[PDB]
Parts: sequence; C-alpha cells; structure tokens
Amino acid sequence: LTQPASMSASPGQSVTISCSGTRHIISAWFQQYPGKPPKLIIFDDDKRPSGVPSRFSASRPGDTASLTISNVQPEDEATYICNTYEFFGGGTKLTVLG
Amino acid sequence: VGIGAVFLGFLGAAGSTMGAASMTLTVQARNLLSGTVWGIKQLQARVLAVERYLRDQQLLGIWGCSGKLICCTNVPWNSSWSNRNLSEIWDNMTWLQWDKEISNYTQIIYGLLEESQNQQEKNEQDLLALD
Amino acid sequence: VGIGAVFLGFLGAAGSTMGAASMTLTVQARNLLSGTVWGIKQLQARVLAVERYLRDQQLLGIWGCSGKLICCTNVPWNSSWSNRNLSEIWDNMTWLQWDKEISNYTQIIYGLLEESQNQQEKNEQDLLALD
Amino acid sequence: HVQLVQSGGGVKKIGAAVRISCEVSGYNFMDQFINWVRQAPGQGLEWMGWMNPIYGQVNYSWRFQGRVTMTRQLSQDPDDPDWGTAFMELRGLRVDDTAVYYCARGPSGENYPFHYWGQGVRVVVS
Amino acid sequence: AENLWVTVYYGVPVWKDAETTLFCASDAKAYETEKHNVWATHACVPTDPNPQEIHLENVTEEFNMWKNNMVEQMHTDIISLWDQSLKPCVKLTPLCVTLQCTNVTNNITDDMRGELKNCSFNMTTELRDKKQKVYSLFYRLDVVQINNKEYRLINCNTSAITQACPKVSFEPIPIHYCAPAGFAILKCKDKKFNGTGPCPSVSTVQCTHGIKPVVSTQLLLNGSLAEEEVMIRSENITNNAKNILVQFNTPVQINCTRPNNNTRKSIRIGPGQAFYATGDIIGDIRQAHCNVSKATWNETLGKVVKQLRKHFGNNTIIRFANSSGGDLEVTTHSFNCGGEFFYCNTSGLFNSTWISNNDSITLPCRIKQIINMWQRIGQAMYAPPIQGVIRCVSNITGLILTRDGGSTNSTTETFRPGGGDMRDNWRSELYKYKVVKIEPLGVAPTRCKRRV
Amino acid sequence: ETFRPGGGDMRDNWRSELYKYKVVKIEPLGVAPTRCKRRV
Amino acid sequence: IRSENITNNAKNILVQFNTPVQINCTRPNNNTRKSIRIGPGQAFYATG
Amino acid sequence: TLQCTNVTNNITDDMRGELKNCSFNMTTELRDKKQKVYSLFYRLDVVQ
Ligand SMILES: *[C@@H]1O[C@H](CO)[C@@H](O[C@@H]2O[C@H](CO)[C@@H](O[C@@H]3O[C@H](CO[C@H]4O[C@H](CO)[C@@H](O)[C@H](O)[C@@H]4O)[C@@H](O)[C@H](O[C@H]4O[C@H](CO)[C@@H](O)[C@H](O)[C@@H]4O)[C@@H]3O)[C@H](O)[C@H]2NC(C)=O)[C@H](O)[C@H]1NC(C)=O
Ligand SMILES: *[C@@H]1O[C@H](CO)[C@@H](O[C@@H]2O[C@H](CO)[C@@H](O[C@@H]3O[C@H](CO)[C@@H](O)[C@H](O[C@H]4O[C@H](CO)[C@@H](O)[C@H](O)[C@@H]4O)[C@@H]3O)[C@H](O)[C@H]2NC(C)=O)[C@H](O)[C@H]1NC(C)=O
Ligand SMILES: *[C@@H]1O[C@H](CO)[C@@H](O[C@@H]2O[C@H](CO)[C@@H](O[C@@H]3O[C@H](CO)[C@@H](O)[C@H](O)[C@@H]3O)[C@H](O)[C@H]2NC(C)=O)[C@H](O)[C@H]1NC(C)=O
Ligand SMILES: *[C@@H]1O[C@H](CO)[C@@H](O[C@@H]2O[C@H](CO)[C@@H](O)[C@H](O)[C@H]2NC(C)=O)[C@H](O)[C@H]1NC(C)=O
Ligand SMILES: *[C@@H]1O[C@H](CO)[C@@H](O[C@@H]2O[C@H](CO)[C@@H](O)[C@H](O)[C@H]2NC(C)=O)[C@H](O)[C@H]1NC(C)=O
Ligand SMILES: *[C@@H]1O[C@H](CO)[C@@H](O[C@@H]2O[C@H](CO)[C@@H](O)[C@H](O)[C@H]2NC(C)=O)[C@H](O)[C@H]1NC(C)=O
Ligand SMILES: *[C@@H]1O[C@H](CO)[C@@H](O[C@@H]2O[C@H](CO)[C@@H](O)[C@H](O)[C@H]2NC(C)=O)[C@H](O)[C@H]1NC(C)=O
Ligand SMILES: *[C@@H]1O[C@H](CO)[C@@H](O[C@@H]2O[C@H](CO)[C@@H](O)[C@H](O)[C@H]2NC(C)=O)[C@H](O)[C@H]1NC(C)=O
Ligand SMILES: *[C@@H]1O[C@H](CO)[C@@H](O[C@@H]2O[C@H](CO)[C@@H](O)[C@H](O)[C@H]2NC(C)=O)[C@H](O)[C@H]1NC(C)=O
Ligand SMILES: *[C@@H]1O[C@H](CO)[C@@H](O[C@@H]2O[C@H](CO)[C@@H](O)[C@H](O)[C@H]2NC(C)=O)[C@H](O)[C@H]1NC(C)=O
Ligand SMILES: *[C@@H]1O[C@H](CO)[C@@H](O[C@@H]2O[C@H](CO)[C@@H](O)[C@H](O)[C@H]2NC(C)=O)[C@H](O)[C@H]1NC(C)=O
Ligand SMILES: *[C@@H]1O[C@H](CO)[C@@H](O[C@@H]2O[C@H](CO)[C@@H](O)[C@H](O)[C@H]2NC(C)=O)[C@H](O)[C@H]1NC(C)=O
Ligand SMILES: *[C@@H]1O[C@H](CO)[C@@H](O[C@@H]2O[C@H](CO)[C@@H](O)[C@H](O)[C@H]2NC(C)=O)[C@H](O)[C@H]1NC(C)=O
Ligand SMILES: *[C@@H]1O[C@H](CO)[C@@H](O)[C@H](O)[C@H]1NC(C)=O
Ligand SMILES: *[C@@H]1O[C@H](CO)[C@@H](O)[C@H](O)[C@H]1NC(C)=O
Ligand SMILES: *[C@@H]1O[C@H](CO)[C@@H](O)[C@H](O)[C@H]1NC(C)=O
Ligand SMILES: *[C@@H]1O[C@H](CO)[C@@H](O)[C@H](O)[C@H]1NC(C)=O
Ligand SMILES: *[C@@H]1O[C@H](CO)[C@@H](O)[C@H](O)[C@H]1NC(C)=O
Ligand SMILES: *[C@@H]1O[C@H](CO)[C@@H](O)[C@H](O)[C@H]1NC(C)=O
Repeated sequence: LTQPASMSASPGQSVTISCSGTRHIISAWFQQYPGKPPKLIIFDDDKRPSGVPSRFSASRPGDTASLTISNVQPEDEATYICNTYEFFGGGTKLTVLG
Repeated sequence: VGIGAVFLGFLGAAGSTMGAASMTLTVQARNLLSGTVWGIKQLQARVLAVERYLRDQQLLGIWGCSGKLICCTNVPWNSSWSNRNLSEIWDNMTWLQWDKEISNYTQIIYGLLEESQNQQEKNEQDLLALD
Repeated sequence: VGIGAVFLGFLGAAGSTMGAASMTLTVQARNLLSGTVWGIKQLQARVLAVERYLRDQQLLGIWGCSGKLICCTNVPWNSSWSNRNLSEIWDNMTWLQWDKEISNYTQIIYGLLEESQNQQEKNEQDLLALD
Repeated sequence: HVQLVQSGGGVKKIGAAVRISCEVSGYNFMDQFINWVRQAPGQGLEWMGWMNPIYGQVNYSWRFQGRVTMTRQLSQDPDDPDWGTAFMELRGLRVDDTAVYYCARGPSGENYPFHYWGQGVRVVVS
Repeated sequence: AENLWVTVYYGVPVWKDAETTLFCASDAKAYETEKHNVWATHACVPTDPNPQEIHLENVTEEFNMWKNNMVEQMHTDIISLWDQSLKPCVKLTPLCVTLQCTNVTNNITDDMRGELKNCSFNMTTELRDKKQKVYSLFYRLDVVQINNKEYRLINCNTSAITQACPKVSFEPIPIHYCAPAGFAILKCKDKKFNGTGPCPSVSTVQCTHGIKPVVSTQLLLNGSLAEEEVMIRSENITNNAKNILVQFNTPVQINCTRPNNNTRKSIRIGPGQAFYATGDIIGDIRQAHCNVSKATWNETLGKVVKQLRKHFGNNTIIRFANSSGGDLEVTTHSFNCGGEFFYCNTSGLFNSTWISNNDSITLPCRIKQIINMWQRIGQAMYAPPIQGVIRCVSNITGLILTRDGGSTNSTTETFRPGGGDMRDNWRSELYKYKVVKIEPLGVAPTRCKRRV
Repeated sequence: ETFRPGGGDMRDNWRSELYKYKVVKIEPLGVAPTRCKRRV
Repeated sequence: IRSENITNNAKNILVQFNTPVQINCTRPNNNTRKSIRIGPGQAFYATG
Repeated sequence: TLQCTNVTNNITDDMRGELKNCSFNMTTELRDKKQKVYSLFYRLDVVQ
C-alpha cells in the first residue's frame, strides 16, 4: 500500500508514520524484527496490547492512518507493517542512530 | 464493622435487646428470598425456600394484616406464660430468651389469634353487609 | 374487534405516551404469571418466573404499599438526576426514555425509599403503641 | 496458552511438491481459522489464503488457485480433542518463490487481524 | 408545582435485553401421529392458536442478527433432541468383521466406478455357539481397504456406530418458540430490513412463526422468503472471513430423486436387535440426480448479481466458481431426501460471469449411508436403506457464499459457495426476533401525598 | 499411655475442617405481648 | 486436641498443631505411557 | 491370563521386583484378529 522504504531517527525524537489508502476500513500496525514473527502493536487504530510503551498512539481522521511515536528508545530499530484486513502494506525500516 | 452492616446486614443485632432489634427489620424481611447435574438439588432448594416464604405470608394473610410488618391485634393476652413485667419487657432480655420462654406454650397463640381474628372479620362482614 | 383486545393485550402501547401507559396496567400485571428431555427445561422456566414475581411483590411490599398498584411515597425527590420540567413531564417523553435516563441513577432511590418508609412504620408503631 | 509450531522447510528442485506442517495446541481447535501468510525477501507481506478446520474450508488468493492444497488433520480420539495439524502442499512452484511461510491465526471469536504468528518455515528452490 | 414526590408504578411498560432459556412448542400436525412414530412429537407443548399480537407504534428497537441470543442455543436444543433419539436404538458393535467383498456384476465402464460393493461376512446369531455367513450391499463411501480386497466400514476405528431406529423419520416438522411468562418476542415488520441497527415498526408476540430445521450446507432447502427485495444479509461485507447470506424472493424449484429400487433385508444380530441391510437390487441401476429449471435459475442469478453490484460499486465484474475443497459434505451441498442423505454436487450452477453491460439443468449425486453430522468426535450413525424409488421436490431459497481474498484492486470479485456449519442455515430464520425481558415497577417523579 | 496412628475412615479428614460451622434455620414471625390497639 | 471425652478408648483423637510441617515426596521412576486399542473408540493406557 | 515375568533388574533377595513385565492377548477393532501386547504392573496388582 505504498509505504516508505526506510527512515532514520535519533533518541528522544518523536516521529509520525503515515499509511496511504485503506479506503477507511480500519488499519493495523505490526512491529517486526528482522527475520522474526511480527506481533501486533496497534489494532482498531485506538488500542495497544499489554506490554507496549504508551509512547505509541494511532488515529485516522481520513483515509491515511497516522501513527505517532515519542521519545523513541535507541534500541527500537525495526520494520513496520501496515495491515488492511487481507492485504499487507509496504513496510518501512526505522533505524535509530546511536 | 461500619454502619453499612446496620443498613444492609444479616442478623446484625440478633442477640441485642428487642428494642434495638425493632429498628432494623428490612435486613430480615428482604434477605429471605433473594440472597446441570445438581439441577434437581437446585429445584429442591428453590422450591423449599419459596414455599416456606409463601406459607409465612399466608399465615400473615389469614390474620388481620398482610404488609404492615408490625401487627397489633385486638385480643387479650394470657398472663400465665410469660409473666414478666411489661415495663421492662422491651429493653432488658433478648429474643433468644423469648423463644426459650415461649417454647413450651406453642401453636396455641396462633390458634387463638386466628379464631379471634376470624370472628373479627365475621363481625366486620355482618356490619358491612347490613350497611 | 372492539376495545377489549386493545385494553387486554400485551405491551399494547409501550412506546406511546405515559398517559396511555397509565391507561392500561392489567395487560402487564395479569400477563406476567399465567401466560423426558425438556421437562427440566420447563420446570426451570416456571420456577424462574415464579421466583422473579415473588421477588417483585416482596420488593413492593417492604415499601409503603402492597396492592395499590400506584404507590406515592412521602419523601422528596432529588432534582439532580431527572432534571426535567414537571409541568410537561407526563405527556412528551416516553418510558423508553425514562429507563435510559434512570439507568445511571438507580439502586439508590430504592434504598432511600425503603429506609424512609421503614422509619415511617417505625415511628407510626411507636406512636400507636404509646397511645 | 496458545501453542503453535511449524515443520518441513528446506530447499527443493523445481517441479516437486513442498509439504509444510503447522501443528497447534493449547486451545480448542474447532474454531480459529488458520491463515497462511507468505513473506518474500525484499518485499512486504503477501497473503496466499486461509483454511478452516471445522470442515476443511479453504479460501485462496487470486494467484495460487490450482497450485495449493490446504489440508487438515483433527484429533481422532477424544483424549486430546484440541491437537490440530494444518498441512499445506504446494505444487509446481516457479523459481521465484523462495520465501518464508507462517501459519498465523486470530483472536477469540474472529479471524482478523492476525495476532499470533509462527517461527516460520523457509523454503528455497534450486 | 414545585415539590418533587417520588412514586413507583407497577405494570409500567418498559423492557430490557436479556439472555434466557426459551420454550419449545409443537404443532398439532406432529401430534396427529402419536406414540413416538415421528420425530420430536411428544417433547413440546401444543401451540396456542389465534395469538394476541398487537401492532406496536412509535418504537425504535435495534436488532443484531450476529450478536444475538436465541440462535446459539436452538442449535444446542436441536442436537440434544437428536442425540437423545438414539439411546433406545440398536448398536452395530459386533458388525466390524472383515468383509470379503467384490464388485457388482454391472456393465460398468472404466471411469464409471462401481458404486455398489457386494460384501459378504460373518455374524453371530441368537445361539452364541454358531456363526452365520450373510451378504449385503454397500455404497463405495462405506468401505476402506485393509489389504478379494478385504474392506471395513470407514468409521469403525473412529468410534462406535449407532443405527437409527426405522420407526423415526428424519423429515423436518414445524416448530414454534414461545417465551416463558414474563418475556416478549419483539419482531419488527420492516420491508427492507438490513437486519442490524434500528428497525422502524415493531410488534410484540409470545410465540415465533413456523420454523423448521433443515440440515443443508449450501442452498438451504425449504426455507422462508423475503418480501420485496432480494436481500444480502451481511453488513460487514468487506472482510472476507465471514460468509454472505443471500435470500432471493421467488423460490427455485429443485426437483431431485433416486430411481433405484432397494430391497430391504433383515439379519439377526442378537436377542432383540436386528440389523437392516440392503438385499438384492432389482430392476435398473442408474445415478440419483437433481434437476433445476434453467430459465428460473438464470433469472435468479441475474437478480442476485444486480443486488450484489450495489455493495461493490456499479461498474465491476462478478464471476462464480464451484467449491474448491474441503470434506465431501461441504465440497458439495448435502440434503436429506426421504430419510436418506444425498451428497449431490453443485458445479453445474455456480458457473456464470456477468460483465457490467426448457432444457432442465441436471446435476449428479452420490449416496452415503453412515454419517458424522455436526462433526461430533465419536458418534457415527447408520442410515437404514429406504425401500423402492425415492423422490423429493424442494424450495431453493437462498445462497451461502464466501468471497475471494483478492489482493491489489481485484475487479472480478469471484465468489464461492461456502457451506460453513449448519448454524447459518438457521440464522436466516431467526433474524427478525429478539427476546426482551419485561421490567415492571417503574419509578417516576410527580406530585401527590399519602395522607392519614 | 501408648498412642497409635489410627486412620479410621475419611470422614475425620473433613470433620477437622467443618468444626466451626453450624446451620441455623431462621424463624421469623416473632410473637410478643405489648400495649397497642388496631384503631378503627 | 479435639475430643472432650478422651477417656473412652474407641473414638479417635484429633490433633491439630499450629505450625505446619513440610513434607516432600516423589517418585523418580520415569514411566512411559503407552496406548493400546481395546475396542471401537476406546483406549487402554498401559505402562511402556 | 497374563504370562508374566520379572524385570531384569539387579535386585537382591529382600528387594522384591516391584515391576512385573506381563504379556497377554487382546482384541483389536477387527473382531477375528487378536494381538499379543506387553505391559508393566506393580507387584500389588497381580495375584497368582
Ligand atoms: C461432482 O459433480 C459435478 C457435476 O458438475 C462434477 O463437475 C464436473 O466434473 C467433470 C469431471 O469429468 C468436469 O466436466 C468435464 O471435465 C472435462 C475434463 O476432462 C474429462 O473429460 C474428458 C472427455 O473430454 C475425459 O477424457 C477425461 O478423462 C475427463 O474425465 C472437460 O473436458 C469437459 O468439457 C468437455 O465438454 C464436451 C463434452 O463432450 C467436449 O466436447 C469439450 O471439448 C470438453 O472437452 C467437462 O467440462 C468438470 O469438473 C465439472 N463440469 C461441470 C459442468 O460442472 C464434479 O467433477 C463432481 N465431483 C468430482 C469429485 O468429480
Ligand atoms: C420442503 O417441502 C417439500 C414439500 O413441500 C418436502 O418434500 C417432501 O419430502 C417428503 C420426504 O421427507 C415426502 O414425504 C414422502 O412422500 C411419499 C409420497 O411421495 C410418501 O409415500 C412417504 O411416506 C412413506 O414413508 C413414511 C416414512 O415414515 C411412511 O411412514 C409411510 O407409510 C410411507 O411409506 C413420505 O410421506 C413428501 O412427499 C415431499 N413432498 C411432496 C409434495 O412430495 C421437502 O422434504 C421439504 N424440505 C426438506 C429439507 O425436507
Ligand atoms: C470445480 O470446477 C473445476 C472446473 O475446472 C474442476 O476442475 C476439474 O476437476 C476435474 C476433477 O477433479 C479434473 O479432472 C482431473 O484432471 C486431472 C489432471 O491432472 C486427472 O489426473 C484426473 O484423473 C481427472 O481427470 C480437471 O482436470 C479439473 N480441471 C481444471 C481446469 O482444474 C473441479 O474439480 C471442481 N471442483 C469441485 C469440488 O466440484
Ligand atoms: C453377492 O455375492 C453373493 C455371493 O454369495 C451372491 O450370491 C450368489 O450369487 C450367485 C451369482 O449369480 C448366484 O448364482 C447365487 O444364487 C447367489 N446366492 C444367493 C444365496 O443369493 C449374490 O448374488 C451377489 N449379489 C449380486 C447382486 O450379484
Ligand atoms: C466366515 O467364517 C468362516 C468359518 O467360520 C471362514 O471360513 C474360513 O475362515 C478361515 C479363517 O479363520 C480361512 O482361513 C479359511 O480359508 C476360510 N474357509 C474358506 C473355505 O475360505 C470365512 O472365511 C469367514 N468369512 C467369510 C466372508 O465367510
Ligand atoms: C461493519 O462495517 C464497517 C467496516 O466494514 C464498520 O463501519 C464503519 O465503517 C467506517 C468506514 O466505512 C469506519 O471508519 C468505522 O470505524 C466503522 N465503524 C463505525 C462504528 O462507524 C463497522 O464497524 C463494521 N462492523 C464491525 C463490528 O466492526
Ligand atoms: C419437479 O417436480 C415439480 C412438481 O411435480 C414439477 O412441476 C410440475 O410437476 C407436474 C407433476 O409432477 C408436471 O405435470 C408438470 O409438467 C411440472 N411442471 C413443469 C413446468 O414441467 C417440476 O417440473 C419438476 N422439475 C423439473 C425440472 O421438471
Ligand atoms: C461452465 O459453463 C460452461 C458453459 O459455457 C461449460 O464449459 C464449456 O462447455 C462447452 C461445451 O462443451 C465447451 O465447449 C467449453 O470448452 C467449456 N468451457 C468454457 C470455458 O466455455 C460448462 O457447463 C461449465 N464448465 C465448468 C468447468 O464448470
Ligand atoms: C421394486 O421391486 C419390487 C419387486 O420387483 C416391486 O414389488 C411389487 O410390490 C407390489 C406390492 O407388494 C406387488 O403387487 C408387485 O407385484 C411387486 N412387483 C413385482 C415385480 O413382483 C416394487 O413395486 C418395486 N418398487 C417400485 C417403487 O415399484
Ligand atoms: C415452495 O414455496 C412456495 C412459495 O414460497 C410455496 O407456495 C405457497 O406456499 C404458501 C405457504 O403456506 C401457501 O400459502 C401458498 O398457497 C403457496 N402458493 C403456491 C402457488 O403454491 C410452496 O408451497 C412451497 N413448497 C412447494 C413444494 O412448492
Ligand atoms: C463425654 O464427656 C465425658 C466423657 O465420657 C462424659 O462426662 C461424664 O458424664 C458422666 C455421666 O453424666 C459423669 O458421671 C462423669 O462425671 C462425666 N465425666 C467427668 C470426668 O466428670 C460425658 O458423659 C460424655 N458425653 C456423653 C454424651 O456421653
Ligand atoms: C518385557 O517382556 C518383553 C517380551 O515380549 C520384552 O520384549 C523383548 O525383550 C527382549 C529381551 O528379552 C528384547 O531383546 C526385545 O527387543 C524386546 N522386544 C520388544 C518389542 O520390546 C521387553 O523387553 C520386556 N521389558 C523389559 C523392560 O525388559
Ligand atoms: C495368546 O494367543 C496365542 C494364539 O492366539 C496363544 O498361542 C497359542 O497358545 C496355545 C496354548 O498355549 C498353544 O496350544 C498354541 O500352539 C499357541 N499358538 C501359537 C501360534 O503360538 C498364546 O498362548 C496366548 N497367550 C499369550 C501370552 O501369548
Ligand atoms: C408516538 O406515536 C403514537 C402513535 O399512537 C402517538 O400517539 C404519540 O403521540 C407519539 N409520541 C409523541 C411524543 O408524539
Ligand atoms: C469393481 O470395482 C473395482 C474397484 O477397484 C475395479 O477395480 C474392478 O475392475 C471392478 N470390477 C470387478 C469385476 O471387480
Ligand atoms: C484405524 O486404523 C487404520 C489402520 O490402517 C488406520 O488406517 C485408520 O486411520 C484408523 N482410524 C483413524 C480414524 O485414524
Ligand atoms: C443497514 O441498513 C440500515 C437501514 O435499516 C442502516 O441504518 C445501516 O447503516 C446499514 N448497515 C450498515 C453497516 O451501514
Ligand atoms: C439470463 O438472464 C439475463 C436477463 O437479462 C439474460 O440477459 C441472459 O441472456 C440469460 N442467460 C441465459 C443463459 O439465458
Ligand atoms: C523376580 O521375582 C520373583 C518373585 O519371587 C523371583 O522368584 C525371581 O527370582 C526374580 N527374578 C527373576 C529373574 O525372575
């Protein structure tokens, strides 16, 4: 669903990730470690599973899903997957410099 | 134990004087009915409780009161069974002594009250019919 | 044919105005009790119905009324829960809005009513006994 | 808990059939559709269908119809009625599907979106 | 007009939603024959006629066919009544002897497999010392090989097999679902009823309309129609995990049968129990088949296409395709006809592509005797053969379809006939009813005083 | 005074658990003499 | 020590002491469960 | 009738064989055929 390839960040910074399309059918956010099974981190655009820092929040005023994260921890570099029911997004590689 | 025990307890002042027992009665009147292999045990317990409650209510009903809780009857009381001074009958002893003292003379007070009250509505019926 | 079926139906005008609700009540008071595998099902339904009805009747009885069907209590009403004008309170809205508006504020009106009524028969009993 | 494992990856010559097993326990197996998700290196996830173990229902994608069989095996004896094995047989694979296969599932009572995932069997073709 | 006095009124019309155990009722049609000659005939109350339904007004209650009670429980009641009907019936336990079995001496071809296997075996008579040799006929889906190829029944190792009593007949019989004294059944009489959310005009009833449970995976037989519009009852249509119920107005006349002439035979298994097998097949041998009238079928599929195009945009392509896997009883739809179950396939119907801008249709069957219906882990039942030729005329009324999980921007939104379980067979029957609990004893403020 | 470990039945296993409970039946409807009159 | 009339020597004597006593217990023999078919759908679970 | 022997343990005279290795016939699903299966029992579960 045309997600950005990769992006970089530094500790203590807050960044927003935008998912395009999804035609207002509720999207979800998956965090994935390289070569591992991603586990759900955002579903229904309003809730997070237990064991997730509160710095994660998501919403969707329109078609695009906006996921904002704050005070990103230095060892939280990963890949991000956008879910729209049956499909799967393009994913992004988030790298935090040290 | 808090005043909530007084408000919505269960036998919270049973051993106290009947003077302090008269203030709370709802904690007894209400906490009497509300509260699949053993479904037969469920049915047995439920029917036993409900039939006991209905027998009690009918025993009230055949008398001259059904929902006044405190029921005062227009018939005299024999002074041979209790034989306690009525001035302090309401503040010194306990219901757990009353049941003891009145146990020997039993199922005859209800009979006398029933017959006297029965003739009471007999006279009531005669008066209303002749009216 | 006729008004008898309408006046002796079942929830005939539930969504109508509370005037039409007060117009007919027997459609609710009467049509509440009468009407080797599944026999236990039938008995369970019967006992549930009878237990619910007796709980309802007792909840009425411990209050200041038992069979008037129309109970007016002698205590004031807090003006913070309903907050609706009393001049047009009997014509415009519906019981299907009363339940919504009262769901937040309940199981407390019952407590206040029962406690105040209990004090009512308590001091009435004290007065009649002393007189 | 929610126990799920995979088995049967490896590398195979073109023109042969790859069997992938996903064995699940720790929950009642009648419900909770298996969702078979394939992840191709260098790209985001793609979906190749799902299976339902009540009656072996299948629902493929717009690409795999005629190349995949999503079979199942329930538990015969009522001793352990919640031990299920979903098998996926892939046939006639082209050289361009060296990937990793996961057998995800869903929440209690629904199927979307996936929460639990599998360690993942990796399949390569030579 | 300033003092606020509390009052409580009994009998106030006001209800809430609740979950409760409903109450069955059986029509006098089942009562006409008594002494358990039929199914579910002495397990219900007689139904009260001429109900006192009152057309309610100015009430906006909401339904939810998917998250509602009274439907998840009726399946439990049906399965419990079904299971209790096999307790006094025979058991087949000493039957699983090694059947020395051969092919019927038919004039078969290479492709047309012998659908009858002539199997002979040993059995224990009343005298426990002696053993007899008897022969019978089985369908091809009741024998699995072990090693003149020895065969055994498929579900013997799986679990013990129970034989249904010949007295009972599996034919569905109308049922009614009344509520115990205190509840009400709110049914709303809206024409274009989506099924979920508010529904404009309602009516309270004490008993349900005629409901009949028919076990059929695809194309629910002998059902209840819709009023004016061919309805598509699944609001959440975008997610492709949930089936899609369709209910079209004019019924389609599905006319099927088996033309063979079975000869029932009785063998003695023990002191009191009899094993009812198939004797010698007399007359001709053919293949049981179904017919659907082509013009009606095509017109109905056109109507379904028209109504489905509204939920996916006007300009799009729709093409059907037969089922693509699963067990033999969800791969193709199953139906009981005359007391026996046809697993008759349905690939001759769901094959039509409809771009945006009478020769009877025949379809072949295959017959199974032993069944594992509702997929109970350890209960397989045997259906005794029905003597003669069998036939049934039925009313196709709806569809049970599943979408295709097409990625990207799938335009040709292919659908499949997805049978699922037997619960959706009933959810289309009990979508208009909700069970409400009457809550009397309303509380209201007004002005009054109880003087002395 | 020799003592032995005597198992007995399994009822004494529980009797040490339910020695502090008794089941009492509530008897409402008390009767009492006092001074009052149900007026007319 | 819960029996008033302890003098009659037929009724048992119940004793209940305040502090518990830790009792550990175990078997180390590693059993291997094995399944045999006893009938059409029933298993007999012996030791291997 | 269990045809049964002693586990080939390194027992002494006092330490009686607490595991008896028994073999016996059993009826499978096919009622004509019979199998010979072996199992282990504790000494307090066999009488001669
Ligand atoms: C459940 O019942 C349904 C009923 O519809 C079956 O569905 C049909 O199954 C048949 C399987 O035979 C398919 O229909 C035909 O498939 C042929 C494939 O090859 C067969 O036929 C050739 C002869 O040409 C044989 O030599 C070969 O061995 C195969 O048996 C197609 O070729 C057919 O199209 C032909 O039509 C005419 C016939 O004269 C020819 O002139 C044409 O040139 C063309 O070749 C035909 O399509 C198909 O799968 C289903 N058909 C329909 C209409 O639904 C299910 O198969 C059955 N379940 C199972 C498990 O079998
Ligand atoms: C939906 O409705 C249709 C019809 O509206 C229904 O089709 C009916 O199927 C039943 C079988 O379940 C048929 O009943 C049989 O009819 C024949 C005559 O054709 C009778 O001879 C049969 O009676 C014999 O069998 C009985 C079994 O106990 C014996 O007791 C009896 O003595 C006879 O030997 C039997 O009644 C019925 O004929 C058709 N309907 C028509 C109009 O032909 C269909 O079954 C319904 N849907 C579903 C899913 O059942
Ligand atoms: C649904 O409809 C499709 C329509 O194509 C059916 O596909 C066809 O199914 C038949 C029977 O399964 C196939 O015949 C077989 O072909 C194989 C070829 O490898 C051969 O080995 C077998 O002996 C047999 O002849 C046919 O090829 C196949 N056609 C296609 C294009 O796939 C399908 O079977 C239908 N499914 C159901 C459940 O009805
Ligand atoms: C099924 O097999 C049995 C084998 O015992 C057949 O029984 C005999 O078949 C021969 C062959 O025609 C006949 O001549 C005999 O008269 C039959 N004996 C009896 C007692 O029936 C039986 O015919 C076979 N079934 C079919 C349909 O051919
Ligand atoms: C039925 O039982 C009879 C005997 O009671 C079987 O006849 C012999 O069975 C033995 C197996 O115990 C075979 O070794 C012999 O070859 C059988 N005799 C013949 C002439 O074949 C018979 O096989 C059993 N089964 C059937 C289908 O009759
Ligand atoms: C059933 O339909 C849709 C999703 O398929 C949901 O309805 C709303 O759809 C809009 C966009 O179409 C979303 O933005 C909303 O979040 C959806 N929900 C609501 C309450 O408006 C609806 O939620 C689906 N049903 C369920 C149970 O999820
Ligand atoms: C399936 O049976 C129905 C009911 O019988 C058929 O409808 C009519 O049936 C009668 C007698 O069975 C015939 O005389 C009529 O000719 C039938 N109508 C028509 C239009 O033919 C129905 O036709 C049967 N199904 C098919 C495909 O013929
Ligand atoms: C689907 O319907 C089509 C009707 O067009 C049929 O398949 C065709 O049948 C004709 C008649 O012999 C053949 O000439 C064609 O080659 C067939 N295929 C196509 C694509 O037209 C048949 O009734 C159905 N086929 C299947 C596989 O279900
Ligand atoms: C199936 O075949 C049998 C035997 O061939 C038929 O039995 C007929 O039964 C009736 C009444 O019992 C007799 O009057 C006939 O004489 C029998 N037929 C013969 C040929 O003897 C039976 O009718 C056939 N099934 C059907 C549906 O016709
Ligand atoms: C099949 O469905 C049709 C229509 O849904 C049924 O026809 C009507 O059924 C109602 C149900 O009571 C009757 O009141 C009407 O008199 C029927 N009309 C006609 C023209 O038949 C039909 O009965 C159903 N069953 C069959 C076997 O056709
Ligand atoms: C249990 O407590 C003791 C032990 O038997 C009994 O108490 C004795 O009672 C007898 C007869 O009443 C007296 O003569 C003795 O003096 C009592 N013991 C002592 C030491 O004074 C008592 O009777 C037993 N309980 C019952 C019901 O038998
Ligand atoms: C219990 O007895 C059985 C006899 O059937 C033993 O089975 C065989 O024992 C011999 C040694 O005497 C081994 O060489 C074989 O490999 C065994 N065969 C099998 C299939 O086990 C069995 O070993 C004995 N159990 C123990 C613990 O010794
Ligand atoms: C189990 O059954 C087998 C055969 O079914 C028994 O073996 C037979 O035993 C009898 C009596 O000892 C002998 O006369 C036969 O010669 C034996 N036959 C064979 C083929 O060995 C066996 O004794 C039974 N018991 C056990 C423990 O195996
Ligand atoms: C609701 O509809 C009924 C229909 O009889 C009507 O009498 C009533 O006035 C309506 N409610 C209101 C608030 O007008
Ligand atoms: C009967 O059916 C079997 C099925 O495997 C087939 O092999 C055989 O040729 C057929 N005919 C005879 C006479 O056995
Ligand atoms: C019963 O045993 C046979 C032995 O070959 C086996 O093939 C079959 O699968 C078993 N039954 C089940 C339900 O697994
Ligand atoms: C279903 O139809 C009703 C109209 O009765 C409508 O209010 C509702 O929004 C529809 N459902 C959805 C999911 O839009
Ligand atoms: C089915 O009905 C539609 C109605 O417009 C018609 O256009 C189409 O030709 C029909 N199909 C067949 C095969 O008769
Ligand atoms: C096994 O136990 C028996 C029991 O008495 C004993 O006689 C025997 O010597 C032991 N050892 C063997 C090898 O049987």
